[PDB]
Amino acid sequence: RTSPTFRRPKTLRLRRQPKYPRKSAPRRNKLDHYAIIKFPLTTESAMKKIEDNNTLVFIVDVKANKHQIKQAVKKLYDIDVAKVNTLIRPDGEKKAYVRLAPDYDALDVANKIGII
Amino acid sequence: AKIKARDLRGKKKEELLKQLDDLKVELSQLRVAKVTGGAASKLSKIRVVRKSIARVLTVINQTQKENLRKFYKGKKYKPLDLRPKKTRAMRRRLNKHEENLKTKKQQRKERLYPLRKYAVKA
RNA sequence: UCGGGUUCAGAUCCCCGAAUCUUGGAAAGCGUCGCGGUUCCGGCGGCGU
RNA sequence: AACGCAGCUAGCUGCGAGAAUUAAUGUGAAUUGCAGGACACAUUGAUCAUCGACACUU
Repeated sequence: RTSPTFRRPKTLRLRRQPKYPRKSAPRRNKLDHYAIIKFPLTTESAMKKIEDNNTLVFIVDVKANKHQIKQAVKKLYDIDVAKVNTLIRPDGEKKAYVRLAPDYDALDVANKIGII
Repeated sequence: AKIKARDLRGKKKEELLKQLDDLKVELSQLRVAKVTGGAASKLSKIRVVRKSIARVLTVINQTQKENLRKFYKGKKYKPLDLRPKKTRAMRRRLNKHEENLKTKKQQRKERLYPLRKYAVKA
């Protein structure tokens, strides 16, 4: 003993091996891509963005982050996303500005939803 | 054309998700019709299509459970949601076996002196 | 992380361009002088800085 | 306790992202303000009630 202080010795710690799972089955993912996108938006100011900025406007779930929004729109409408800008409306809904890649165009795509 | 619960029960798991997926897809399209100009006939379809989501999702959730029930039917330990719920207090009481447990002293007592039926003339 | 544009309402957040004395830079912007168009052209030029 | 959920919906009420309800059983042609949707009513089903299955955001 070269030190005057006594420290608690480190002992073995076993990883928990439950005899049974406390939850019978994994909880289902209740916030999916269809939950990510609520509906597209059609206001007058919105239309300017699809034409001049190659950007789509969407009302999304308030709990979705920018990464979650980007993946959902890609697999929902088979397009590529450059960047997404989000804000929380005064009414409490989250609005997302999703800008498509330059190779895709928002005009023909927004026809496919039927919004444009 | 009308989704009904009992015909979906015997249907296999894989296409149930396939049945779930498109119904979600039509539901998304109906929401697109709402924000734009929407026909009244179209605006009637959200409620029915929403209930089919519940109807289908109820099936899988109902379908998923009993396999876990029969999987754990004979096992010593069950998941907490598969055990009987009842009431918190009623789960703490002694099981029917213990409340019938009786000591050696009493067993000698009841066999030696059983309660008898009798009548008194008057 | 700045410059210039952009809305009826947002800009160091949107778009463009640059990043983390000269290159940037004149192409921009700003003054004036004109030509097109009249809910379309959000299109053109001339000088000067 | 909060926040959301109705085709048109603020409150009350009901409900919980399956959100003015899912399943099942009983019942048996409606709900209703408007429209739409329904509706062989067993080759089995609107509404309501019951409620034991499932689900139940912070």
